[PDB]
Amino acid sequence: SYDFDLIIIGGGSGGLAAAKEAAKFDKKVMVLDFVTPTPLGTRWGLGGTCVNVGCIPKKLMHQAALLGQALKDSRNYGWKLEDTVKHDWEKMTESVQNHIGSLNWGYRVALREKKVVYENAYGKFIGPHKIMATNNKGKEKVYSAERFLIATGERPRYLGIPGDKEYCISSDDLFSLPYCPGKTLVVGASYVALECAGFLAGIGLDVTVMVRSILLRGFDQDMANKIGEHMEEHGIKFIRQFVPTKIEQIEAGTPGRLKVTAKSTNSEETIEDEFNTVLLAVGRDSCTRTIGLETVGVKINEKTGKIPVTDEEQTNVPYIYAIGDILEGKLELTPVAIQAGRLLAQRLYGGSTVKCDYDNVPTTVFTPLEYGCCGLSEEKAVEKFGEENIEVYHSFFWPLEWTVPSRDNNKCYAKVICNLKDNERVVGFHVLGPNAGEVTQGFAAALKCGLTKQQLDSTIGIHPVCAEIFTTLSVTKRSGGDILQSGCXG
Amino acid sequence: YDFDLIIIGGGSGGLAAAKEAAKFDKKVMVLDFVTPTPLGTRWGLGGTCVNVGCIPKKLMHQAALLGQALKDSRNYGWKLEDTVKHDWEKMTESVQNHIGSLNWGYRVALREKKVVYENAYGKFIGPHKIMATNNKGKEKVYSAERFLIATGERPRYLGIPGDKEYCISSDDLFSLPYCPGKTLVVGASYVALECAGFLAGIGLDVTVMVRSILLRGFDQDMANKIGEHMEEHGIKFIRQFVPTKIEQIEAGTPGRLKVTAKSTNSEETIEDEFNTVLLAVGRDSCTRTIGLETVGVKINEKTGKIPVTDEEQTNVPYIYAIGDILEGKLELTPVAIQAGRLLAQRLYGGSTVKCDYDNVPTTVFTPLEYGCCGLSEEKAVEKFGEENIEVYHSFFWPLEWTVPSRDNNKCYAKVICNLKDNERVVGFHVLGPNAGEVTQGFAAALKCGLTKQQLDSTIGIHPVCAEIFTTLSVTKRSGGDILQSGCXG
Ligand SMILES: Cc1cc2nc3c(=O)[nH]c(=O)nc-3n(C[C@H](O)[C@H](O)[C@H](O)COP(=O)(O)OP(=O)(O)OC[C@H]3O[C@@H](n4cnc5c(N)ncnc54)[C@H](O)[C@@H]3O)c2cc1C
Ligand SMILES: Cc1cc2nc3c(=O)[nH]c(=O)nc-3n(C[C@H](O)[C@H](O)[C@H](O)COP(=O)(O)OP(=O)(O)OC[C@H]3O[C@@H](n4cnc5c(N)ncnc54)[C@H](O)[C@@H]3O)c2cc1C
Repeated sequence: SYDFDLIIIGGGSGGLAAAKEAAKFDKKVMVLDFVTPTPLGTRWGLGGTCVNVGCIPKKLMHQAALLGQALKDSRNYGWKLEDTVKHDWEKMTESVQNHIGSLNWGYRVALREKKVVYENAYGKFIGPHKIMATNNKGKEKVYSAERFLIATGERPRYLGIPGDKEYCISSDDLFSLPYCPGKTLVVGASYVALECAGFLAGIGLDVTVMVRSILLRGFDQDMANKIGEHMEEHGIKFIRQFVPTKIEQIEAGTPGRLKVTAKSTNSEETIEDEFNTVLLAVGRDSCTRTIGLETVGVKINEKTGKIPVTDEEQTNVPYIYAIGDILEGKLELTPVAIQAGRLLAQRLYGGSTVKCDYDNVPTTVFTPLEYGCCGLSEEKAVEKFGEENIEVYHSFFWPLEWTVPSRDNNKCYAKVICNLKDNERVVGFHVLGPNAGEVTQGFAAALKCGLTKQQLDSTIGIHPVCAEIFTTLSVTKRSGGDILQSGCXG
Repeated sequence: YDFDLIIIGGGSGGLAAAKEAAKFDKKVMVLDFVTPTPLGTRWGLGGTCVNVGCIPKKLMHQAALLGQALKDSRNYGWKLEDTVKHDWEKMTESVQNHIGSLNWGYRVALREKKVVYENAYGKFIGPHKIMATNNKGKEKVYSAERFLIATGERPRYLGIPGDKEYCISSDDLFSLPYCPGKTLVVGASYVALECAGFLAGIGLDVTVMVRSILLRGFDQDMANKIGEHMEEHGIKFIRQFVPTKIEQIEAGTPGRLKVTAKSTNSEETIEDEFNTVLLAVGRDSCTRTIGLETVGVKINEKTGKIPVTDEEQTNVPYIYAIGDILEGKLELTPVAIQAGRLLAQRLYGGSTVKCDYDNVPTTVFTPLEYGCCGLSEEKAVEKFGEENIEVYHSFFWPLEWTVPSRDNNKCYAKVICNLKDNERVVGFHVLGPNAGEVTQGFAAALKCGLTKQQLDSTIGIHPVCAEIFTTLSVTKRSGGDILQSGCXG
């Protein structure tokens, strides 16, 4: 029998995690990674989406925006800054790439050290236990394995409209853009769309977001709106209820000049403006189509493209497994994939019975004002637990760090969502403020311990720190009490 | 009487209890008075945290950080010129401007909630009777059914000469009318290192004189790492020395002073000269001269603390004590607020809810910040028995530093687990940026008796410093390498 115990299709966050984990148990392991180029032909190394065109470059470019904010603040803390400092897109994306690059090389090294076989090729199933590896130039080799991990993730979706593929960029492209994007239209309004609009605007560019329906579908809608309001108040332009119909090159250039024409969601009306870059951040389809799943009979959701999967990450075909984003009804987040992948390797070759817990996974939208949250949204706790069974403690706050710069009072906002039928279990947690990620993490662990509101209250705050607001959340939404206004002192 | 309740001290605990008691419609009075420092410094309503503690300390910390932030911004593409300079006066001006609005916020808040504010020193004269010596000297005599002693502490000096007339405390630093210049900081707990940290961080020549160990009371390994970090980023350390005398070599703003220090064990002597000497060497409670004899409140004579029931009651049943002046408690603001707020609940609202002093999270705001909650490594060994303790720990590198390309493998996290208890995380520690924000949540997680296997089942947030705690697999006992790093493996 076979060439490897395990072949992982995809060298992503989930891929490399399972890969690197399976190696502790001394087994023949192979990773296939291959970066199918974007429309305008962009490439990148081992590491997957987070490393190359996701969290890593996105956070870094976020930080670049924050740091501009930081420079503005420094005046009032006594730093003799000259009047305005300017931003250099090239210098920035260069450092980002320099870090991405070392991550790429880090993983290629890490695989070698753990003795995993790396093959930079496209994996396509050809028959039971048999995969074809089409390498970069065209040559194919055929490999076999006892088990398989499908960990191929997704890629940005385009609109069904013309001009979009040849003239627009996706998340995949922005992060290595060889020129300042200039005036930008970002189309779509979930984490990627707003995050990107947020940092582009933050480094000084003229940015507009074109919203089809609601902001951040799926996330607590009140929080979403506050994020939107914040973004608008800090110089991001919003075009509400419009979809683009065509993108046409009015010039070539780096950046070019493009013309976007958009129809209304309900009226008949038409708008035209012209931008330097159009960012299409409008969802992502799974790479499950062209991996030759037919030839081994893995069932996939035909409509969505996701792979349904047992609570053990097993596909309908018993030797084949799926990990990460391509899974159905899961969270498409990196730490999830890593965990899932790492724990799957435990089960297979280490005899752990520990499953992957997909419940109450914390997330953070890295909008200019960051939004971190964990558990259920207000509407969903109402839906799940019955309206007047839900109690919501909430409040605004002002990071001490902003007082001296004297800006943005009463913009930061925290709330816990509590289940009255359950000892006020904090079944929902939300915070809109700086370092939202850091704040949330702890409480997510606290949620895994089934935290109750009265336990939260018995926990003493840390002062002066943003997260302490959660220790003293006394005003309920139901109670109607004023939460503004403020004061500071009372 | 005249009042249901008189709160002696308008501090964190004071104003908290005061503002809380007001909901229950009672005649309340706050006496606050700021007894001036040796060199005669004053401030408004709000207490230590507001005027000469957390508020101005964090702000000045932030100023330091922002300098770091400017340095970093170059590699993120900001066309900074080569070096930006700092202006002490412009800084301490903004800080005061904020402190000022806080003063004039609490004064309003008391008025709105209808509490009576009297800016006067409170001294007990007999049962249910207090004397209020106002600022100019006139006294009035008030009465109340109950009393809250909420007087907090003040910086202690060394028993040596020159120190009162030539040195500054925490109390003075935060309104210093001139750039402190080259500084010696004496002492090595939160105040000493925090201050040394931000002073150096805004560009000054800073030396810390350590008597024994760093941060006595806090996990000593973390303390040392804090020390190492501070030294690696340009803070000078004089280990095992106490100053014997401080003598003015000049008057000036800043002056020029000569510090002479003896060794902890050897006979040796050192001399240097600094512009400012910051004495951060403990604080004594203001329990002495509040006329406690005249109402017979027992105080620990040795320490000055007020022993108190699990309900913040002193031995005298109508008299209560809140916050820092309490014996065997934490001297932290949120604690005093909570204690005070909850005491007012019991008295006038019939809540039976006590104040939980267990596993109060704290944060040392040293340049590399240190947050922690629960037991230290030595104390969990001591309390729970050496080989019953398992420690999962690891270094990390905030993504934010990779581009500026600095300070890999400096940030460090550990949980302390009790093997006799399902690996209860009875100890939590993190050295890294935004430590405060990181810790808070986990403190709540500890109050829920978090176990290591629950921590593990919790998914991380990426890329975020705090996620390190979700994946702490290497044990200290196991001996595994935690350096080195990589990033990718
Ligand atoms: C702009 C952006 C920002 C994001 N921000 C965050 C964030 O802040 N925090 C967070 O937790 N998550 C974030 N995410 C989501 C995150 O990228 C994913 O959750 C994560 O990368 C998924 O890992 P994976 O292994 O499932 O898929 P991927 O990481 O995408 O791994 C799949 C890899 O395999 C390759 N491949 C595909 N088909 C084949 C094949 N047939 N043969 C060989 N190789 C193949 C792919 O090209 C890719 O390299 C972000 C995503 C984007 C796009
Ligand atoms: C430099 C420094 C940094 C600190 N940083 C932090 C931090 O980051 N986080 C944190 O949680 N804690 C911090 N603290 C500790 C914090 O200051 C205390 O925990 C908190 O202020 C105590 O509140 P309190 O009401 O107990 O005392 P205080 O706030 O001191 O209140 C006492 C008030 O009453 C006045 N008074 C005294 N005697 C009388 C009298 N007889 N009559 C009338 N008035 C009187 C005092 O002058 C003072 O105004 C810091 C302290 C210092 C010095």
